[PDB]
Amino acid sequence: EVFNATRFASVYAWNRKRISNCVADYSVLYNSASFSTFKCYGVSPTKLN
Amino acid sequence: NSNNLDSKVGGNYNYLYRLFRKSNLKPFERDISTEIYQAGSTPCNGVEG
Repeated sequence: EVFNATRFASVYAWNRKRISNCVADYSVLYNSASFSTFKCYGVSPTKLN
Repeated sequence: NSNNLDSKVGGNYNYLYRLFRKSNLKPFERDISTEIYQAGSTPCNGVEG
């Protein structure tokens, strides 16, 4: 609902959305190949799930 | 400390470390294989990217 959206705020006034009370599947996002840059700090991409 | 023994202007490219491995190690066990880690679910078959 937030990232399929067609509007992205300006960087100096960026949009922050809170996410809570749900289950997050990061592995399916990581497996999909349509993004050109992915990196993490403090955690490895394979373990978020 | 070995600042004047190995440290080379430009850096030492001959010293390598394994940042990625499929599974955890055993005590006093060595791994020398240079197989490309399949980080993603997509099989690479030895192709980097």
